[PDB]
Amino acid sequence: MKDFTTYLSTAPVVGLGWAIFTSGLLIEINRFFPDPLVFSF
Amino acid sequence: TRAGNFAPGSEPKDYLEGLPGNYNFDPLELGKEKGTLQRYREAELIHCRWAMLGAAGCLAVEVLGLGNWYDAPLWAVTGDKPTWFGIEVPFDIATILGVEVVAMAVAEGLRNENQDMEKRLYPGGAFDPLGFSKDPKSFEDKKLKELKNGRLAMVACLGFAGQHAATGKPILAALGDHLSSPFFNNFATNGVSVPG
Amino acid sequence: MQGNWLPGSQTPAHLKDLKMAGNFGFDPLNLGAEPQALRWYQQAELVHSRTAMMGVAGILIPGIFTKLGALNVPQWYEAGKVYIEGEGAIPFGTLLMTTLFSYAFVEGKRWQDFRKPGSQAEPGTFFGLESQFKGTENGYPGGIFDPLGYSKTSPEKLDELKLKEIKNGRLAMVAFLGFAGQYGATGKGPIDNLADHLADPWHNTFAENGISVPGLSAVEQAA
Amino acid sequence: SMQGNWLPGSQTPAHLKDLKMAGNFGFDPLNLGAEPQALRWYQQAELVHSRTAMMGVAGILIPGIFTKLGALNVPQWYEAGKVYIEGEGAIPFGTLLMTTLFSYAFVEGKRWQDFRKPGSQAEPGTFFGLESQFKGTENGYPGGIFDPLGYSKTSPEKLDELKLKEIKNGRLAMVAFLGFAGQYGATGKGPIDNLADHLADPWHNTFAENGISVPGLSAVEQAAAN
Amino acid sequence: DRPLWSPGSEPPAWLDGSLAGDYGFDPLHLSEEPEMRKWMVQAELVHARWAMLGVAGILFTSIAAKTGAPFPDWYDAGKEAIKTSPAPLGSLIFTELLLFGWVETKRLYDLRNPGSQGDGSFLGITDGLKGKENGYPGGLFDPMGMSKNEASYKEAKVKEIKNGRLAMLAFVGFIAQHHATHKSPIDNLLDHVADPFHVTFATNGVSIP
Amino acid sequence: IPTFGFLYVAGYIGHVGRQYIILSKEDAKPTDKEIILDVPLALKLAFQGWAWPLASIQELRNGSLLEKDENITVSPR
Ligand code: CLA
Ligand code: CLA
Ligand SMILES: CC(/C=C/C=C(C)/C=C/[C@@]12O[C@]1(C)C[C@@H](O)CC2(C)C)=C\C=C\C=C(C)\C=C\C=C(C)\C=C\[C@@]12O[C@]1(C)C[C@@H](O)CC2(C)C
Ligand SMILES: CC(/C=C/C=C(C)/C=C/[C@@]12O[C@]1(C)C[C@@H](O)CC2(C)C)=C\C=C\C=C(C)\C=C\C=C(C)\C=C\[C@@]12O[C@]1(C)C[C@@H](O)CC2(C)C
Repeated sequence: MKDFTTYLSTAPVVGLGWAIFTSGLLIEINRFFPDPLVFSF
Repeated sequence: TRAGNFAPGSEPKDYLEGLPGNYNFDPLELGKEKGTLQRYREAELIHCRWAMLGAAGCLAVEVLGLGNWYDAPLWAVTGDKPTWFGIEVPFDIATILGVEVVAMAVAEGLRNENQDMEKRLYPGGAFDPLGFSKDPKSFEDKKLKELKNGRLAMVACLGFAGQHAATGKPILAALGDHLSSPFFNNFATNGVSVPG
Repeated sequence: MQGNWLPGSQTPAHLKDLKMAGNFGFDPLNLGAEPQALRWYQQAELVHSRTAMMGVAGILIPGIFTKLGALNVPQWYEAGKVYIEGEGAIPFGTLLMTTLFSYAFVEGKRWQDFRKPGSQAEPGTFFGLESQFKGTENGYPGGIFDPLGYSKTSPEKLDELKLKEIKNGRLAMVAFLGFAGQYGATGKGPIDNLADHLADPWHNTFAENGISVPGLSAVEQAA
Repeated sequence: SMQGNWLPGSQTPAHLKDLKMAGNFGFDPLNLGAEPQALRWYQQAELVHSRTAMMGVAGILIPGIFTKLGALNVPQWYEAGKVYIEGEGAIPFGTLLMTTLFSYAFVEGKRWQDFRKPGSQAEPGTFFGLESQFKGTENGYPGGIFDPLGYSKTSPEKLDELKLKEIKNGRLAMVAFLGFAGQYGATGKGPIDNLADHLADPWHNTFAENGISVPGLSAVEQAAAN
Repeated sequence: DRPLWSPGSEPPAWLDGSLAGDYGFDPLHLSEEPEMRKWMVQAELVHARWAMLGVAGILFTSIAAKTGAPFPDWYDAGKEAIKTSPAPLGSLIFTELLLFGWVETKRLYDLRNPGSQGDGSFLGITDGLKGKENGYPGGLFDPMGMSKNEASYKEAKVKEIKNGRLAMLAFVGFIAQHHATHKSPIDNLLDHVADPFHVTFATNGVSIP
Repeated sequence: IPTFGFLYVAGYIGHVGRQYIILSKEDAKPTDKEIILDVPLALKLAFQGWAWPLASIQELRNGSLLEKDENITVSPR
């Protein structure tokens, strides 16, 4: 597991994990909530 | 000096020997340290004394036929004259609450600055004007009696709360129900105390 | 050791030199290799047998009196509904609450005595009468449970009494299992089934009824 | 020293282990109080956030409690600004905000200059001769005229007990005010009405039941009901 | 020296047989690091215990439904439970979330530092709430049990992990043949006993096109 | 309000990048740490960056945020 998780920790996988996390977060915000323009609570 | 066993053949604990009301009851090693044990003893004493006060308040209001204990604080909702022993005290609800909070705040303030572990259980002196505690045998006997009557007062107060949660009838009506129809009307026939 | 559950079978090593009434080497799964497990399972089998002995007594003797016509008592499988529907009926919730509370009080004493044998004789516990509640042997408390005094005899009579008790208890347990199976299969009481087997032995058979062995009736109609 | 722990089993920061503090529980996972007088500045920030939160919460509950008892007709805290301003004895909002800002700047200017140099406000002939008692004996604990009853000139073991009682009731009122704004934001009612609703009906009156705090959870309830 | 998951296989080096139910089945090389080995042991134990609890509850409810008592199916039981439950949805899940978060970070920081909660921080108990083994606590959670004896404790550990794995298999079987048959597991069992030669996983239409 | 909303997250990323750069530089062959990320320290710093402006202000006053140009590579003009 150590030998594989060392590869898992390199930049291309980090280039996915942050990308998947932030992308999916923005998809769920734009999905459950409609498209707004004003931050009036 | 054990007063009995809560279970016949119970495993004896190494801490419940020199305490009043000792039955080795503690099943889950609560208060294993002495510093927590003394605080737990003091807190159990305070709950038992307040339970005696509550049981007396809920019983003298009913053996004298002056109303129900749950119906007593309803005067703050409807807004009529409060009544204690048929005297009709004219104090406002805000006034009695405001004097109550400061009065027992000062009372528990003088209770809290004791700094003596033995003084946090039984004060003596000014709180013991009649003074039947001069001899140690009667002192230990009365300690045991106080703790036992307080424990049953505590479970009686919790029974009052549960019984009023289930049925609207008071303690005396519940006693009449058990004396009239014990098998046909009890806690099992409510349907809200137990499911099904 | 006396007899054998299966003559010629290999005996487990934990029952060869065991001193216990009714030991026949019946443990192919070796569930009682541990001595504490053996003690717990002995107590469990003892209480199961005792409750089954009351069960088959209350099933058979009122059934025999019904067959003789002395009493109008009903069958065991429908006795619950005819008591629930009666006018002097304690409610079912109250009944099982009372039963659970009383038997929990009994079985707490039983468990606390099983943990430490003879530890229930601590003075000033059960209002002074607990001094005879000490256990002489695991599963056999004695005391007020034997007031007439047949257990205060020679030991060679006592193990025979234990053997008779455990044998009639196992007979009662398998009889209650048979009662449940016969009610689930035929829908009648043990007295009716016994009368039918005595009158018509071949026609009143478990193989004739299709509940016990499904698919056997289709073979009979095919033949 | 160390008393209690905010999270048993968690790794305590090195700057919080042997530190003599009021109400220290090791609660600094972000290591913001690593530097020493940086923690002194944030100690004063915690003390001064809590002290105005104590007065703010007491100004919300005690008038709110007396409103429930019917002694006073004091309105709720969220609408109290519009109640006073629309009244016929109202100081204008611009005058009130300027007076509050001017008075606090003078007060917090003395508090600030006390922090940079401790005891610097005790210079003679500055505050008309009464500044001799304006010397802070401890950072965030000035004393002097602020303790006229002599309730701090006691045994040292009672002083940190009072300091621990101050920070504990201070933090408790401080999360209370966040609850007060959140409960007005979600339910639109005062804390007294919210407390009575939870006491009389606990299950149906919950922040999870209200859809404002947790959006979309009411749709889960509606989908499960259908 | 031990019965493996496949006879003649090579057991992993990190699986030396010192764990409960250590049959040496690990082709994906998980739990290789000792910290993750402990985390996998904890996760297997808690998933196993919850699988057994859920399977036992499902079986009890289905048996009670089959005997004539009014009980729901193992599926959509909560859907018809909430409409009669005094506790509504939302508050119930959040209450259980807060309480289980308390218990689970308590046991989590016990897993990170063994004996961390045995200092009396929680209501002044020291012997209780202290982990005896990797995924096995002590004090309050062993009221009468025989974990004091080492051999009986090891046998109970093996029995617990084997029953847990059997319960995981039971739960996946439950969801699979519920999606296959839309009936209770006890109903499926009675159908299998009634007609074993025809009623099976093959003649249900779905899952065999 | 979106101005301060973005700046909070923008300062969040800048702060956690700075702390990771500082932490990795006090380690043997720090160039490998940029291409071989470590998860527990980066995730710990990711969840310890909520108070980024509070860490930024205290480092600004005391010189840990900035660096005097006597150890800074400067152009030879
Ligand atoms: C039957 C499976 C089983 C087994 C063999 C064990 C065995 C063990 N567990 Mg474990 N446990 C289980 C299930 C089980 N557990 C479940 C489901 C939970 C979640 C509630 C736990 C929670 C748990 C904790 C929190 C701890 C243990 C500990 C222990 C050890 C104590 C030894 C002991 O007392 O024996 C246990 C003996 C049994 C459990 C047998 C009793 C089985 C009963 C009779 C089944 C009937 C009840 C059931 C609800 C009815 C089903 C009805 C159905 C037919 C419809 C031992 C390794 C302790 C430990 O390791 O400390 C060192 C410890 O701290 N376990
Ligand atoms: C977090 C690390 C970090 C930090 C604190 C800075 C800070 C700075 N950069 Mg630099 N930059 C970075 C990474 C970083 N940069 C990277 C990775 C690149 C390559 C794409 C650049 C390319 C770059 C250029 C070309 C310029 C700057 C400039 C600047 C300054 C303006 C502020 C700004 O937003 O620039 C804007 C920065 C960007 C547009 C780069 C965005 C790239 C992402 C956001 C960085 C990702 C870093 C990563 C998440 C950190 C790892 C986290 C850790 C937990 C693992 C400021 C001194 C400007 C300058 O000189 O001003 C004086 C300038 O002209 N930067
Ligand atoms: C203080 C108290 C009663 C107070 C009563 C008051 C103020 C009464 C006042 C009024 O009524 C009047 C007169 C009239 C009404 O019109 C108005 C009110 C105001 C209502 C009861 C405490 C009552 C307290 C109770 C019942 C406590 C029960 C605790 C249990 C069962 C715990 C069991 C344990 O076993 C565990 C689980 C773990 C083991 O280690 C050990 C332990 C800790 C023992
Ligand atoms: C099967 C399972 C996991 C299986 C994993 C496998 C085979 C993995 C295999 C490998 O990893 C190994 C071993 C080694 C690696 O080298 C290689 C691979 C190949 C990767 C988990 C089940 C896990 C199953 C669990 C935890 C079940 C829990 C059930 C609960 C809680 C029930 C709750 C209920 O709510 C319901 C659902 C409905 C209501 O009607 C009733 C109640 C009771 C309310």
